[PDB]
Amino acid sequence: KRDEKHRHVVNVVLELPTEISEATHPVLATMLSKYTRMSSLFNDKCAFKLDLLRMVAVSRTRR
Amino acid sequence: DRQPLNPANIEARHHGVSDVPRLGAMDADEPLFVDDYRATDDEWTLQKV
Amino acid sequence: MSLQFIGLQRRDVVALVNFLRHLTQKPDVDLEAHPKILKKCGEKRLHRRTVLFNELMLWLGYYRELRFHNPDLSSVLEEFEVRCVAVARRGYTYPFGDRGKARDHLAVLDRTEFDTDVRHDAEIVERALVSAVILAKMSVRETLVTAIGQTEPIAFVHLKDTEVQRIEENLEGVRRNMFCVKPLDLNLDRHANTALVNAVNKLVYTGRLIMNVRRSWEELERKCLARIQERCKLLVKELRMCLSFDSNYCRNILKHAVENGDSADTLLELLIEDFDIYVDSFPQS
Repeated sequence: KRDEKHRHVVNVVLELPTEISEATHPVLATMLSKYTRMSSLFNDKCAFKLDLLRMVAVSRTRR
Repeated sequence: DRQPLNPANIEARHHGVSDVPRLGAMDADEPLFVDDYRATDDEWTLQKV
Repeated sequence: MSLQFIGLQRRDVVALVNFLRHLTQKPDVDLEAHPKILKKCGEKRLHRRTVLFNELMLWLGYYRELRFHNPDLSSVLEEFEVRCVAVARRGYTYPFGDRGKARDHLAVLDRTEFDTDVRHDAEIVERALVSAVILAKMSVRETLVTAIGQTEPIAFVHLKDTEVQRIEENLEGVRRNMFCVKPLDLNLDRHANTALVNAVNKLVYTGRLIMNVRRSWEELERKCLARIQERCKLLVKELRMCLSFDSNYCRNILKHAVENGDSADTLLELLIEDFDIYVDSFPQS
């Protein structure tokens, strides 16, 4: 049952509003496996937030 | 931090890929994260001037 | 370690894994020496991107295994030093026809020392061997060469042609496979030869062995690096046609240029680690 820990990271670790979700955000869905693998250092919240931001950025990159 | 760095303590910044451990490694002392480009002598002197 | 590919049946995957697993147990360890294994990578059956990726992965694994099995040099250099000293002593004892040139050649033999870095060994063992050969030729008073700008070639002294070509075959086999060291059943010591000649023969054999190992490793590593660089550049060129998130991620992974073994290991580990992120970018079947 992977859904519970995915919900954990998305809700408490990423603190995303409910309008953003694993179903509606493809790059978030892709990065969720990597984020769930590293169960440690969930206390360092800004690191996960910043990595998600730069993943979105590279998704939008045209160069 | 204290000792001469030596290449075991130098890490390459992966740009545009997931690097959560590096982002947590911010404000850490010892491991130095660098880009893999190394400045040549001519541009070194230009920076100096 | 989960060295993994795309577009391959599990039989080909285990074939590649076993090939890397038993690399040292076979002659001619060069990768191009096995066109079957190289062709099993995916040529002509898959899209260009995936076959390039598979080739790059195979080359990275092969390079890692080679750097893993690179052998110990110390004992051979110590043996070379001991034999050089023995040759110098025997030469100092021998009653040459003229002591003059023998004196400076023995001095050259005494001067020999190995550096800390391995790239200087070839030239010093070359000069030591040429001086030893000159001494040996003087001992049996053969007409050594003296032409302007010419120098004495390295060769065994008073060995039968069949035994010389057997030793040449052994050295060639060493060149084919650095990691295996085939021992000689042939005995270089002869009752019909002066002790100085026997010592010179041993020394020249050891020097040939060292030179062969060094040159073979250097050229093999050069070839591996060239192949990896070319594959990375071509794969980067191909990925620029698409612009999805996964393709951009793969391009950013390939950003790091590889010209050192450590950088190659970092690239391989990073590429393996994030495999599931970018895998879907490559078509298959």
